[PDB]
Amino acid sequence: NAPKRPPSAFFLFCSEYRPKIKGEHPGLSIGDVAKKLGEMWNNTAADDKQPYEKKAAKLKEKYEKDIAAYRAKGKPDAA
Repeated sequence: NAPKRPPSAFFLFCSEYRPKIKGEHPGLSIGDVAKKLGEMWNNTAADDKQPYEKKAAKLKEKYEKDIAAYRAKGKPDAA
C-alpha cells in the first residue's frame, strides 16, 4: 500500500559513513554527523556516486510509478 520514499544515493552513503565519522565523533548527533555527510556526499568521490545512484535510483524509480498507480485509482474506480 502507499509506497514510502526509498534511498537517494546520499542515503546509502549516509549509512556507510555515519559510524566512521561518529567513530571519532561519539560527541555528535545524527543531526551534525548528518550535516557532515550532507556535504561530504556532494564533494564525495564522484565515481562512488555511480553505485549509490544506480541503487537509490532503481528503488525510488519503482516507487514513483507504483505510487502513481495507487493514486490514479481508489476512488473513481471506473477507469
